[PDB]
Amino acid sequence: EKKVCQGTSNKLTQLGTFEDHFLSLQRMFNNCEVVLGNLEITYVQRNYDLSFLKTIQEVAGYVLIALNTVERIPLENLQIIRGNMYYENSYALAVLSNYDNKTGLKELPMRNLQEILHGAVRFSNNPALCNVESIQWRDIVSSDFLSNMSMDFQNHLGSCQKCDPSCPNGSCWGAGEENCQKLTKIICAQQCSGRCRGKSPSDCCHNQCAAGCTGPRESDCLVCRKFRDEATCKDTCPPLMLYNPTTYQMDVNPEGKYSFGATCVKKCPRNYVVTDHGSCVRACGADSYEMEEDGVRKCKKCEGPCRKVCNGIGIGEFKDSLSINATNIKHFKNCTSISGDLHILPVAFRGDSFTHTPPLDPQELDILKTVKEITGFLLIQAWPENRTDLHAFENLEIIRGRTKQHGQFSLAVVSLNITSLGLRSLKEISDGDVIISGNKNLCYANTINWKKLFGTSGQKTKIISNRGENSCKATGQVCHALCSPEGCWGPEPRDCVSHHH
Amino acid sequence: SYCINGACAFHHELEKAICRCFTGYTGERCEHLTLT
Ligand SMILES: *[C@@H]1O[C@H](CO)[C@@H](O[C@@H]2O[C@H](CO)[C@@H](O[C@@H]3O[C@H](CO)[C@@H](O)[C@H](O)[C@@H]3O)[C@H](O)[C@H]2NC(C)=O)[C@H](O)[C@H]1NC(C)=O
Ligand SMILES: *[C@@H]1O[C@H](CO)[C@@H](O[C@@H]2O[C@H](CO)[C@@H](O[C@@H]3O[C@H](CO)[C@@H](O)[C@H](O)[C@@H]3O)[C@H](O)[C@H]2NC(C)=O)[C@H](O)[C@H]1NC(C)=O
Ligand SMILES: *[C@@H]1O[C@H](CO)[C@@H](O[C@@H]2O[C@H](CO)[C@@H](O)[C@H](O)[C@H]2NC(C)=O)[C@H](O)[C@H]1NC(C)=O
Repeated sequence: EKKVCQGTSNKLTQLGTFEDHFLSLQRMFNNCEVVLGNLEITYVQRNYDLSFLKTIQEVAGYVLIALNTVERIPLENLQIIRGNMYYENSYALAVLSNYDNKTGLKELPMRNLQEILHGAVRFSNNPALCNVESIQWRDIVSSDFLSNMSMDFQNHLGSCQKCDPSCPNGSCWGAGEENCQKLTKIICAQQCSGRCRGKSPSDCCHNQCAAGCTGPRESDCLVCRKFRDEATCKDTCPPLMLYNPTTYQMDVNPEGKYSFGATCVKKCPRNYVVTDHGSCVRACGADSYEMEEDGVRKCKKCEGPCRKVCNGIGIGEFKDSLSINATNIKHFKNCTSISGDLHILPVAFRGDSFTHTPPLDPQELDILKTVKEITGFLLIQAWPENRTDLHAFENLEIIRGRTKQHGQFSLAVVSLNITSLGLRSLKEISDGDVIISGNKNLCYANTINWKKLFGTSGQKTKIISNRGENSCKATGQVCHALCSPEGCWGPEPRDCVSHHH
Repeated sequence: SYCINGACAFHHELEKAICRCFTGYTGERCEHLTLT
């Protein structure tokens, strides 16, 4: 199997500084060959090195390359863009503005980009873009999308080299013979039902081949069109159940495999869970939740411990919303599991004129008292100074951290006015770092044995700049005498992590 | 009022308002506190 990453879903938003953004990009796509989500390259500057991108072979979602000023972006081996998710509802590849004068994004040598399964392409305002105006997109993009193609190439820099004469129709991704465009679709024969290796009908590729092939069989594809077995491309993974026509009954298939992205895998990897349709998801999120059945994670319908599943901020009906609001809070009524992330921001308590959102009444936070599970992360960057702890999450039991804040933190208590955390029911933080900082009145945070809550090896804690340990000792605000060395969420015996109430 | 903690600048080619956040803020509308 290939080395995989998740990608990003930030669009044209910047993180921190240029160095911070570049650190996030590099730390996300380091040695990534299969991007399960979207490949977003934004705000790469000056002489920043991007040669770690040469390992990327396929992207499932879209590829957004915009607002950069680096002269080179070496996506030299990006073979296919599956386009399972579009950008601005149209494009699977979007090379938007990338000029500073006329210098920046000159070489885009995507030599092996030959398939865009879904969506269109948009090149818009790239003065230094050099050899992309020469590419025939009829070979790469499906015909169904050739109407939505918004190609723009008006070059102000005018310093671009000429294509190699060996490139057919002068079509090259960059200068040189290696940068010639490889036509594997529009230079085929009428007998070829898909891609091909050459003009003769003997060079047709298998139907399950995408972006060309090396032989005629289904184990010779460059990249599979649908699903990849160990070595064979298939239209579907081996089903988990097979129809028995003698007993008229669905039997268990011993060679069944779940769908992990575009591969067929005997077992869903960590931080993923099977569904009822035989596909690995990052987290159950419709009307289901995670269960340990047959010693394996499964998505089971909301019954028993689960009472109601609700979307987190950012997706679902809470999509394009920034935090929990006077209008958001009501829909969180009696939810027990959050399918996604949780955001609490100062704009929630100050209100927002741009969204016609009045201030959030603090008492309404009590609605979250039924939440016992969060698949994503919990981010609290604002809290009623009147309150002394996180009493809204008194019964919160587990944070899975399937989606993490900036790809790192699954819990983030920042700049609150609380004195204790009060997470009495919290018992598991599956994956993701924990940061607790700026809470100048918070005391017992450093007492907790966070290793007892972590499930994944390597999870870090950044608990700094709260209230001094000696300052809380000289005030009696310490863990109760009934507590255990594992720490406490507050001063009460019900706040101990062990020997609790 | 769009950029909560940042300066607003319009990209007319993208037709989008980009918020350049301040010393310790981040996000699309500069609504998130920077996490170290
Ligand atoms: C507080 O919570 C409310 C309700 O969840 C948030 O209202 C939501 O605001 C977004 C902002 O755009 C609305 O998104 C929609 O996007 C499409 C495409 O951009 C646009 O055509 C729509 O006109 C609308 O802008 C969303 O519909 C809206 N949801 C509502 C009103 O129920 C609000 O944003 C939150 N406050 C903050 C500061 O985040
Ligand atoms: C932000 O958090 C701080 C720390 O909790 C809040 O200060 C606290 O305010 C309460 C009043 O709501 C103080 O309690 C009072 O203490 C005096 C003795 O000094 C007592 O005689 C009163 O009957 C009452 O119990 C508490 O001492 C104080 N904490 C301190 C000084 O460390 C603060 O109010 C919060 N911010 C806002 C805007 O409310
Ligand atoms: C990206 O991966 C490379 C290796 O694939 C990392 O490079 C290593 O970095 C550490 C940090 O000093 C060195 O001690 C090693 O010697 C480096 N080389 C190897 C072969 O391990 C790099 O740090 C990674 N970068 C990020 C941001 O994750």
